[PDB]
Amino acid sequence: AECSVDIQGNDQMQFNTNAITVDKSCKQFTVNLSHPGNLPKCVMGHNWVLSTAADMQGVVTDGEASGLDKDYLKPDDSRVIAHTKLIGSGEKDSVTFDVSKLKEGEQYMFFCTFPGHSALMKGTLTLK
Amino acid sequence: AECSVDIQGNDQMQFNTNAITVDKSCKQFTVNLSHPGNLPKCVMGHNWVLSTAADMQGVVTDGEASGLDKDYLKPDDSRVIAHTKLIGSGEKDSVTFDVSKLKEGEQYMFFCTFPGHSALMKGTLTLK
Ligand SMILES: *C1=CC(=O)N(COCN2C(=O)C=C(*)C2=O)C1=O
Ligand SMILES: [Cu+2]
Ligand SMILES: [Cu+2]
Ligand code: NI
Ligand code: NI
Repeated sequence: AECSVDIQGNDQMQFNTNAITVDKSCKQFTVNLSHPGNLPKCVMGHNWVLSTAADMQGVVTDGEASGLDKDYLKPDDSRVIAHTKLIGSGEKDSVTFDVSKLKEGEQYMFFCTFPGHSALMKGTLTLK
Repeated sequence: AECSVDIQGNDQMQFNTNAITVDKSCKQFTVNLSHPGNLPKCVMGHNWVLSTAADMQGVVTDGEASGLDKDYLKPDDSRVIAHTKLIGSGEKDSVTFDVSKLKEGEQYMFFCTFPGHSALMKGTLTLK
């Protein structure tokens, strides 16, 4: 099975996917984020952050309050299982993490922590 | 009948209303916009813009492309029936327009033209 996925965040504030499935046979999983828009990071910056469904709100609130210089993520936030950098137009970034950090039966959410974006930019991630 | 309405745009990128009814007995209509959030205009700026449902997309595209210095509205856009200024946290602005600019049967939309916000920040306005 494949253990990577390519995701896009555009100017309309949206991911080209709302659900991800991580095959249990994967040892590591990679996410390739790319920004096909024309707006700069400071106004339409997108990052891909993964946490349990329960931790999402907390991560989003503290992240938005941390500012652009911190890529909108409270430093040393242990709730973030994995995440890419905040990218602007024409930029791209990848993250690879150990699938052992995921458990079956648990509910995970991926989302962008740029002020207000998680309202639309979010989706589910499951270990099947 | 009342001829004004108070609207709020917060940090969660949302209006506290999605439908406005302008009573035909009104000669003028006023909209009081206020920003109860803490985020600045440059990151979570909100404006209240009115156009026909059909002109909305056009207005939004040309507006987002106009930048913060223009309050995200293409200069001299004749599609904009009325609008307030773009406001940041703790700011407010009112707009009053002639109800004679509205006709019955026509579908109107109000929305924010800050990059990507119209996806969630929009609503209907009707002359009944
Ligand atoms: C992209 C990065 C950046 O700093 N910037 C300018 O932002 C200016 N302002 C402003 O006027 C109020 C808050 C703020 O960041 C970009 O366009
Ligand atoms: Cu985003
Ligand atoms: Cu807005
Ligand atoms: Ni495989
Ligand atoms: Ni009246």
